[PDB]
Amino acid sequence: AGVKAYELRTKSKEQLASQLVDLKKELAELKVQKLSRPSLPKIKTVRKSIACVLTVINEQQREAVRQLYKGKKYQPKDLRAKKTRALRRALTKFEASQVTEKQRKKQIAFPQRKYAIKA
Amino acid sequence: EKAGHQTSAESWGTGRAVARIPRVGGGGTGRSGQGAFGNMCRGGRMFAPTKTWRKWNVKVNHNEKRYATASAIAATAVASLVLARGHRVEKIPEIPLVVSTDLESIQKTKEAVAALKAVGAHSDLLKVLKSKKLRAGKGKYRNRRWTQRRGPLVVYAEDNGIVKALRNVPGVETANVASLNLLQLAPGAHLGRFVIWTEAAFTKLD
Amino acid sequence: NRKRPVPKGATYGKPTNQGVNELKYQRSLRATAEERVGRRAANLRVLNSYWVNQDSTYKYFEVILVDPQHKAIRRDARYNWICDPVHKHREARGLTATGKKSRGINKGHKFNNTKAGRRKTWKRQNTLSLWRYRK
Amino acid sequence: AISKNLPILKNHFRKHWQERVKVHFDQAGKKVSRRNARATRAAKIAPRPLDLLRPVVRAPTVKYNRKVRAGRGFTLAEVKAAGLTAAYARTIGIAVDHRRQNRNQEIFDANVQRLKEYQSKIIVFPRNGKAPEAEQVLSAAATFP
Amino acid sequence: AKQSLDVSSDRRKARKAYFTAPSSQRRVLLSAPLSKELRAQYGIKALPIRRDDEVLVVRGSKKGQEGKISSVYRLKFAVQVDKVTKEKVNGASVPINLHPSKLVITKLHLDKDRKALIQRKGGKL
Amino acid sequence: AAQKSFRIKQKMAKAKKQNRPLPQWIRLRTNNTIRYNAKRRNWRRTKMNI
RNA sequence: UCUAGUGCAGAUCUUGGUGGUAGUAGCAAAUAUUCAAAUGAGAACUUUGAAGACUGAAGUGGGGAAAGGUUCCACGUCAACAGCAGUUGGACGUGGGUUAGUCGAUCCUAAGAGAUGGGGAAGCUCCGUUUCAAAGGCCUGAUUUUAUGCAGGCCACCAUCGAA
RNA sequence: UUGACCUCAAAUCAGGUAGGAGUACCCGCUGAACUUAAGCAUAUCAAUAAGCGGAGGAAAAGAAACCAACCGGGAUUGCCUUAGUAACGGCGAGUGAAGCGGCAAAAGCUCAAAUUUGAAAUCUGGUACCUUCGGUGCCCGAGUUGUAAUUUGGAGAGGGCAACUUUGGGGCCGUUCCUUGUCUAUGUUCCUUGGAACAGGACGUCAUAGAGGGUGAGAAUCCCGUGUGGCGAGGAGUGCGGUUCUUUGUAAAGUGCCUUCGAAGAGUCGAGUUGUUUGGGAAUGCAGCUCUAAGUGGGUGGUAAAUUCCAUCUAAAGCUAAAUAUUGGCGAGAGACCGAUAGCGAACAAGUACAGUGAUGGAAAGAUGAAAAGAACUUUGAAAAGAGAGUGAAAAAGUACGUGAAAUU
RNA sequence: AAACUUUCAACAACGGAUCUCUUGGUUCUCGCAUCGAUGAAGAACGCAGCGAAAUGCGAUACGUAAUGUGAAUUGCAGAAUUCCGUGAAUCAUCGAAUCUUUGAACGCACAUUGCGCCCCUUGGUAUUCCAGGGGGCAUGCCUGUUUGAGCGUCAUUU
Ligand SMILES: [Mg+2]
Ligand SMILES: [Mg+2]
Ligand SMILES: [Mg+2]
Ligand SMILES: [Mg+2]
Ligand SMILES: [Mg+2]
Ligand SMILES: [Mg+2]
Ligand SMILES: [Mg+2]
Ligand SMILES: [Mg+2]
Ligand SMILES: [Mg+2]
Ligand SMILES: [Mg+2]
Ligand SMILES: [Mg+2]
Ligand SMILES: [Mg+2]
Ligand SMILES: [Mg+2]
Ligand SMILES: [Mg+2]
Ligand SMILES: [Mg+2]
Ligand SMILES: [Mg+2]
Ligand SMILES: [Mg+2]
Ligand SMILES: [Mg+2]
Ligand SMILES: [Mg+2]
Ligand SMILES: [Mg+2]
Ligand SMILES: [Mg+2]
Ligand SMILES: [Mg+2]
Ligand SMILES: [Mg+2]
Ligand SMILES: [Mg+2]
Ligand SMILES: [Mg+2]
Ligand SMILES: [Mg+2]
Ligand SMILES: [Mg+2]
Ligand SMILES: [Mg+2]
Ligand SMILES: [Mg+2]
Ligand SMILES: [Mg+2]
Repeated sequence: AGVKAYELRTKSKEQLASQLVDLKKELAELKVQKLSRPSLPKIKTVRKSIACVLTVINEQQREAVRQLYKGKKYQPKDLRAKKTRALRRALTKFEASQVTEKQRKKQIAFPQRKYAIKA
Repeated sequence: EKAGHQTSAESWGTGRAVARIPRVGGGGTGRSGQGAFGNMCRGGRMFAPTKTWRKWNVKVNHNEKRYATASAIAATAVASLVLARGHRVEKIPEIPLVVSTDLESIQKTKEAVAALKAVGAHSDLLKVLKSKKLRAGKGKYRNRRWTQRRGPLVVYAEDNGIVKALRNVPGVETANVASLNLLQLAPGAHLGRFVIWTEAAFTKLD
Repeated sequence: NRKRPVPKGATYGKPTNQGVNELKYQRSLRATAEERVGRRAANLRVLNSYWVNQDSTYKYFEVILVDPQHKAIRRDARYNWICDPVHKHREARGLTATGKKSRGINKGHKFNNTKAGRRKTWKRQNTLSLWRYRK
Repeated sequence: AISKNLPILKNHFRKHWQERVKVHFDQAGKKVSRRNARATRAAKIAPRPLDLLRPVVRAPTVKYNRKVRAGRGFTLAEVKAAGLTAAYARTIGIAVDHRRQNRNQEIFDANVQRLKEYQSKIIVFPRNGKAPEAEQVLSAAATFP
Repeated sequence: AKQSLDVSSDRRKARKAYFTAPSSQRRVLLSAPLSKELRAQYGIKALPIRRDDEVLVVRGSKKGQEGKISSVYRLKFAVQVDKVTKEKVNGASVPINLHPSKLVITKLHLDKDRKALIQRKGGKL
Repeated sequence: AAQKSFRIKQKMAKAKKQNRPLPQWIRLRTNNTIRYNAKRRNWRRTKMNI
């Protein structure tokens, strides 16, 4: 069974930390029983619930950092985009669409026209 | 190009009471000391490896192609040659078998098949249906699994549905008069395919 | 010149290749200057170079470089072609003025071997072209 | 190695030629690709004729001067005489060559008439509105052989 | 015949796609036809089979036998029905693995998703 | 050697954990072709060379 | 009818397998074994006891370095291995086991290796190790927005690695 | 004394950037020998392999200091050809292009050198705000040892006259492209054989679907699919197709006639010598050294030199798609290919086990049966096993498992 | 005459050929362009209820989140609320995260799981010592800032 992330995202940070320490206590109490019993698969659900809780906590923290750095240049290098090194070093579509006043005037004066040949 | 040569074999020469074929070096495997690089050797290089720059396609003179296609068309109007291909035209009244240009506008395989039954190709279709057999050799698992006879070749002037109506009927081929492939007209280099002409095609042939 | 880096002048071959001293390095001194400057500053792109002075031991060159990361060059359409990645280490491939000079890349009958690229023309006219229908 | 009466053969295969053998199996597929590319380009320039108007020009090399041939471009004087500028012509489907010169009045006037015919045969849609659908053809060369 | 250039008629590729299929595609591969009654009552010819369907065997040595599905053993491309078993020498009962192509569904296990699937496939309920 | 590096001890521990036969439920699995453990090492037959 | 990786007795041919030789050569260095009981299906060889012997302290003893890597110990146990045997085992299977402020490593420098600065070299990289360098950090406080700058003074080896 | 400038430094200064992998194809440097010459040294192998540096989806080249000698052509690349030709070559062995012509594909351009001088008009950065691949305002700064506008030789600029013509950016809905999902026919009717019908025969159906695969034996009609169309989802996008808002703009561009001008790249061109290279031949290119220009000039015009002409371009600065390549990567489709001693070394826990100090070397090994139904139970035996029994269509299928050859027994 | 040798056949052996299979290879064609200091490729060590490998992953460890489908997984055990549903699954998709020790590998070193310095915080009666936790400290080069150096150098001082 385990915990569901959609009912954890409604919780606060402290509630989640208490949940996490309780789950770790349960995991220790289960590891002391695993050596007595022949088999104990209940431990898997507790492990995955710990993972879900930590994922939710990470998300909650990262979104707050995103909102702190919202709308300003120089945000951190784990909240930026990863796309690729070369695509990150590539010219933007602004810098690549820049032209001189000489070429702008010629593009405006003599653009490629739409012509057809029947008459 | 790499095959039989991804090893560093060198001959032991004479004095070791073995043959002078080059051998794998090192030790500890089983391949150590085995023959290598030879066509007589297990794991070696086949004699005269096959190349892609073999000649695959052949020039045939245009006029010889056309001579042969004309001959294969003329052989269609010979009941002795069509029977000798096994085309089941004994009850067919006479050939060249010409039907109306109404056949070019047929859209449905059912109607197309019924027209051929009425005209007389019923047995030449049943032959194909009965002749499906598994190919014998290793072509089966080379996407050549099923063999069968061919039935008639329907020749049209313009396509208004007939090729799609006859696309799924086994054995039946369709052709336009302009192209008229020799591979269809004389399959296996045997003359006398059963050809059903439309009147427009029979007229455009001139 | 370029002394052949070979121990004690032994080349282990035929007399035509026994030369050690009189060899000349097909690339120019301007070129090997551009190389060293581009290795010292790999974040920049070499644009051109020019002689400024010389003596018996040394030749002195000034290399113009351009930072393709600076926004004054990222913008400024006249110079943002250097910021494309096909211009990384131009000097190392021979795309500068002296690089093309030394590659022999000019128009005309005097540059038939080196017009489109020497190795390209060699590979072209030492290639057997075979067609489906053999001509 | 030299033997009975046979011609002296000069077969140049003493290099590692098997490493460089291009067999053009790609002939058919590459034709298909060219046709698809022409189709895509035509659809992208959907009214336009896929080729620029090229001039009629006289071939060099006294072996070939008996034949007239298609050239590169319309020789700025020729277009000026045709009554339009080089920049506008380049946007209208007329190849211009700035480096060739007119030394022959017959070729000059033939090309000028070529340009007049082209200008009378084309319709140029305004830069503003309608785009009055116009049934592209795919060759100006076939229309002006 | 085929006309698309995205489709393959290679036996090798088809067999690899069959034997290395994931469980989500083995579900669709393991479809079964409906009886005449149900194909009339719903308008569906066949459906992917699941655990609580009632089924009738129409080929093999277990011809005529009815039962309730017990397992859809997708790994083996098989179906275990209860009341269809082999009795071993050691008094044990071992389920016989059937292919759903040789079955006929007589009573469907319905839920929101099967109903949606049927209305999607053009059914009437 | 008794006085040894942690690295060598670590690799030795991995080898001790690898020095196992097969589990026998792996032989009962659907479409199983593993009969025995072919990567089995013994200190007398083959040295690790680490 | 088309097509070719198309026909084996040889190549001290390749790979795999099998014979005769042949139950043959042989299983003989290191002084040496014997009796009983127990165990066990079964004992020349396992265990115990009794006896007889050897190594003979520059040992067949007790410990270690390198190397090995769990061979250590226990329990179970014999299909293979232990060139006879085997109930035994450095074998097989399952587990347990290595506790440091004081023992070593860690640190120092040795022969030497090797960055930096610089200089060579098309270049992979080479030289060189205090050098043709603007090559650092150590004591005490003063202030009491106050944390630690300025107040002072001092000092000039100039990386680092290198020994169980 | 204070404050500048210049040049050089330090900072865990604020922001960034380079390295390595891969390397089939691409740009370069470096660079053999085996071999051929029936010997061998030039030559050839080869401007190849190996070594080194450097890129992208292509790279490079590229808008003539070209080809030519024609009634002249007109960036570059590639194909057909030119051509095994002209030429090189112990003129031996051998090597060996280019112009024209036909085609694929086509696309052109921009800086320096000019006084904005009645107004550094230019730009990075920081900071506040905003509709954020960026904009506006402010503030330090760069910069006159020259940042913008203006022009690039095809031209063009400064004045003077005369009239005309044409324009920008956002939104919305579609279409284009990419990726993806889903829906879309017809027998499991009868008899025989068989363990199983997917076999044979009878009667039928669908077919723009009889491609392929699966299912207890050769299945269009049992399943997935196939074929034909439909209905969606998510993106990229300025390619165009319509609609809507902003009016850019007392701006810009184009065209005619007169007049005065018309800047055009230097340790470079070129020359001598050396070396290498080329078909390049009194020297094809490249590099080193030495010498070292001009402006009605300079280069080229395939025999060195002087003189007189002619033709053709405009170097020493620069950008640019397509046609072209691709034994690598990702994703697809095919084959008169191989079929487990074959085919990649590897159809399997294969670059694995294993060997070697190490660089490196490098295997063998696929198939029970439809289904484990993988032999309950009795008995002899210490046990392994055997004999029975039993499962199976078949144990002449018993995990030493399809068939089960020969040697050998 | 037997035994023994040889030859043939039947059955049984040895062995693994032949035959038939093929989730593999090889070649041709087509389309696309996407590694890395935002830490790549590679490596080591670990991770499952019962695994030694292969495959997958990284102390959130054969995986977490999200989305889609819509009831499995399977060798055994176990689990059930997860079944007319924010939901099974070794499922598919995948846009958010985690990603030990390393590695171009970046505090200095490395045949060491070695030795440091700075900031914040906690504790031990502690600016200094010990420890714990979190966060940092490479090199070259560019733009800029700040602090400076030099009779290189200008002016202006009284
Ligand atoms: Mg001998
Ligand atoms: Mg030198
Ligand atoms: Mg040599
Ligand atoms: Mg052969
Ligand atoms: Mg033989
Ligand atoms: Mg013979
Ligand atoms: Mg032999
Ligand atoms: Mg004996
Ligand atoms: Mg002896
Ligand atoms: Mg022991
Ligand atoms: Mg023994
Ligand atoms: Mg024994
Ligand atoms: Mg050194
Ligand atoms: Mg030390
Ligand atoms: Mg010591
Ligand atoms: Mg020779
Ligand atoms: Mg010879
Ligand atoms: Mg010789
Ligand atoms: Mg190479
Ligand atoms: Mg390019
Ligand atoms: Mg270029
Ligand atoms: Mg000829
Ligand atoms: Mg040559
Ligand atoms: Mg010379
Ligand atoms: Mg050379
Ligand atoms: Mg020369
Ligand atoms: Mg049988
Ligand atoms: Mg059998
Ligand atoms: Mg058998
Ligand atoms: Mg025999």
